[PDB]
Amino acid sequence: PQITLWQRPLVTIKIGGQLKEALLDTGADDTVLEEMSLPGRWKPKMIGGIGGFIKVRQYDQILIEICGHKAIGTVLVGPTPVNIIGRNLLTQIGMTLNF
Amino acid sequence: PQITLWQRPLVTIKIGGQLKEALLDTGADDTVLEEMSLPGRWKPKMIGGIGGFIKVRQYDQILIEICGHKAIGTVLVGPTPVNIIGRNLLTQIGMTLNF
Ligand SMILES: COc1ccc(S(=O)(=O)N(CC(C)C)C[C@@H](O)[C@H](Cc2ccccc2)NC(=O)O[C@H]2CO[C@H]3OCC[C@H]32)cc1
Repeated sequence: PQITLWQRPLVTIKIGGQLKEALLDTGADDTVLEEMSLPGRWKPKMIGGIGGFIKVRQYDQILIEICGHKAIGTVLVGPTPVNIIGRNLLTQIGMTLNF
Repeated sequence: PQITLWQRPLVTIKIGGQLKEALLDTGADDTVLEEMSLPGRWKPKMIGGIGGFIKVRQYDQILIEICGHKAIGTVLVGPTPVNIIGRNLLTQIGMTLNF
């Protein structure tokens, strides 16, 4: 389907048994979610944007359900003001920008 | 046209008669550009990003071309890691997300 941009493109994702509201963000290289528990090993990382940098934990190979698809990707967990779905996951579900 | 997301959706924009590279950002409500000179008066605006809040200069009804499409709208100028084209202008050029 087609998703208009008059409003923030929000979607409900399923991850780690939890439901979260997230933003389909083409400007985000990676997916960044608010503090939560995830299985497996992680590496500390620093990501920057408007306002500066925030420290996050990088988890790889995480299963995420979004827009009916079941995708695998890296998830960065940290003090982000909003849950963001980055390009690393958007590509997996075949999402593109059209005009 | 269609733009995939395997790489950053960087496009050429034209503002003030000069070409610049900007990021098509669906996760951004507004368009924020790096320091530059724009005509007329500006109003103050506070925007919050991933690392916190920053002060930006708000210019209205500014002529700006994105991917060759002409738009006239609000442009914010301030300390941003990269030029970002937000939904306020993405909607003016008929940009949508599809999957
Ligand atoms: C490495 O992985 C990364 C993932 C995400 C980011 S990032 O979040 O700083 N970024 C990138 C953008 C600032 C270039 C995504 C932007 O679209 C970012 C996502 C976001 C962050 C906080 C709150 C709302 C929305 N949008 C953003 O900064 O938008 C600015 C400009 O318009 C306003 O909308 C609300 C916030 C304001 C950085 C790195």
